[PDB]
Amino acid sequence: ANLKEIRAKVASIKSTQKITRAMQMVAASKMRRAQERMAQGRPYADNMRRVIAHLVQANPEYKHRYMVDRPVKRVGYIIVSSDRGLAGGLNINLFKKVVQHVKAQQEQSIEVQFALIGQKAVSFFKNYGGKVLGATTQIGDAPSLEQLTGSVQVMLDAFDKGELDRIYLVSNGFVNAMTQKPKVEQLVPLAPAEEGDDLNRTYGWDYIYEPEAEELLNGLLVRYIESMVYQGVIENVACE
Amino acid sequence: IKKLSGGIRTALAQYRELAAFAQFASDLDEATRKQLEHGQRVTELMKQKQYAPYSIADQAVSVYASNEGYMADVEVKKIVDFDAALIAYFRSEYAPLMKQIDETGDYNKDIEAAIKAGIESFKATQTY
Amino acid sequence: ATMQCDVVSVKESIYSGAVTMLIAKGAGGELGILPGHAPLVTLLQPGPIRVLLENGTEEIVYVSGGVLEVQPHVVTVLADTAIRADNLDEAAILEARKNAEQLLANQKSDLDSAAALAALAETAAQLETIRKIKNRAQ
Amino acid sequence: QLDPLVVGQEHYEIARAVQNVLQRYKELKDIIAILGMDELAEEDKLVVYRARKIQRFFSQPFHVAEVFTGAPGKLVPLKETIRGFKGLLAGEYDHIPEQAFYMVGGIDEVIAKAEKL
Amino acid sequence: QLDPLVVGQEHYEIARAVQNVLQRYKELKDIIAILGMDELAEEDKLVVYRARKIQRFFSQPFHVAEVFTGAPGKLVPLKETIRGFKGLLAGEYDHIPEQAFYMVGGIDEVIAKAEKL
Repeated sequence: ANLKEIRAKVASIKSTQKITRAMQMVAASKMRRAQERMAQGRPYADNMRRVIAHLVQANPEYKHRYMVDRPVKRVGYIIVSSDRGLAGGLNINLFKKVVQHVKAQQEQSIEVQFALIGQKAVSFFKNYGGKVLGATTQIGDAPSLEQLTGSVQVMLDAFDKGELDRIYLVSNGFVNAMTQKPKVEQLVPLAPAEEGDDLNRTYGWDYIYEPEAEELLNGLLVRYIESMVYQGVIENVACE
Repeated sequence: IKKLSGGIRTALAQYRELAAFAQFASDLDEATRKQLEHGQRVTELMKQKQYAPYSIADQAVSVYASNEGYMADVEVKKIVDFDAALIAYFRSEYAPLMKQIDETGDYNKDIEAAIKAGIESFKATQTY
Repeated sequence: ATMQCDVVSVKESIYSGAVTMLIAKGAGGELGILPGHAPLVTLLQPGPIRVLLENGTEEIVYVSGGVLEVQPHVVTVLADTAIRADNLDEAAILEARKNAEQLLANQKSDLDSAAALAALAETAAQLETIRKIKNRAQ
Repeated sequence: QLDPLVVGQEHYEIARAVQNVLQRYKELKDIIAILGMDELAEEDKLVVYRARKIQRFFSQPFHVAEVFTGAPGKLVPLKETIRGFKGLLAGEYDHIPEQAFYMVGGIDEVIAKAEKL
Repeated sequence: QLDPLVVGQEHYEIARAVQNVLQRYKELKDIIAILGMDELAEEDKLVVYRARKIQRFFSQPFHVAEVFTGAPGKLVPLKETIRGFKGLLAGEYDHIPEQAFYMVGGIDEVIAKAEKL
């Protein structure tokens, strides 16, 4: 029978369930706190989009590479995930979808290059092998601008040499407080999206630039894509 | 005793409800943190030695001091020493009030004002 | 007249107020701001930004590089890293935030491990020796 | 009779492997139940699927049970049983759904039922 | 018999503090096995050395036994043990190597060992 140990085991299970629900409250509090950073990433992108829209409208003579498309033979991927486990089926379903995507790409006789963020992702990607271009770990609650330069830097310096053509991103879609849908969108082959603005309200004047506009423009694109990576990372943290 | 027991009752209840939150103490909200601190302080206040038959005067003084947050600043480790020193100082200095309380057990505005004034005095004159 | 001075960074916008005088240090060097100026964009050297309000009160913010944008109706300066430049250096201030982040990460990892890995395994350790003996009569 | 001197080496190894897999799945059941299934190791997922298919494959329609179910009975020689279990433990049928292993005869009937599905 | 009135207040304080330090040593092993000492820097390591010497200090050679010692007396009074534990808790012997605490009776003996090595 061992009845005494039955009451002891019941008490232990009750205590562990209580601490489990307490950890649930802590996770909810962290989720809310992270959700509070959902709004501040957009104004930077808005201003950057406005200024480059004016820049291309005023000087529509040089078609730069970062918003043009050429025949595709190589692509790049970016993965952001968790540093530990017990985060639900988020990372594993995300990786199932991305492996389906790359398998679909494989039939076109094109391979992939990628560098990721997360211990689980490096572990599971090394458990099956592939081509990696960097690694990161131990980011925690607060990612920084400096902590997330390596991945975007390697993507940029790989694309600028013509090795790569298009770069996607892989994250989780925080549809609302308790939903999730994975997403995949391009970053580097910047396609014209919502570019009809600033046309009807065009300005007959133009800004003056002490240097040539090229360095300013490509610095602006760099600003845009670091905002992309920052927004994706914080959105994934909030969803996770 | 009847009019002062409710504070310790609710304090112990709220401390027992959230006893599992005493392992983080890092990012919990302000109300929960204050409740945890007060629960720890009151549960350390109930510490009692042996062969120390407290009367009702010192019990009332200690309970009233704990109720109004007049012992919050005291470190949890030295709560027993602070309580004992406060009781001893009150016994040495404020004897007539103790005799009146022990004899009748009545409550009044005057008694509460005198007890609070004595606690405010002890906050500075005597060091534990 | 004054002019709303919007400062924005990738992480956060720390100041946005109406100011009158803005002295900036671009690629050429130091250059001030007056109303009605021709709009322009200019790379800013890794130094601080100095402004004086209408009453003369000064606001000092650090920028470690960025492109300027000033025009008579709107003023906005974008910075990769920016914070109030009470000194010529900010490492001694940012190290406190670094310590806070590292400590929070370490404590969170410890809490997660202790709460989950030990407790759930301990609960799941022994359950079948009782289920297998439910119908026993001894 | 279950010793290698009486029934041969292959039979003994097949039986021992089957029993080991079943025991491992029975061990994993509790942590699968109270917690999720994602946190398991990949080998544990393979063990779970193989064990479920194994306990599916041990069912058989009888001749004297035709009144209860209405299906004709089947008789299986032990050579086909050993073949099927060795193939199952090897991993050749890791893509077959576990519904195709229910109330059949040999592994050929399993293949036919899976294809018809 | 650990009443502070009869055993002595210092005895009570030292015993309780030593037991709590040993408990702190006991809890650290699981966290070390999970994460390591990356978290534990400037904290919980001092407890590690202190409880290491505390555990080694309980060792004592035995008079009747002759296989591992030459019948040493080692019948030190209580006062020696309490004084040594108080000194070790305070931290004067914190810098002393932990491996000099094995098979030692008194503080003078471990001091002689430490100056010997």
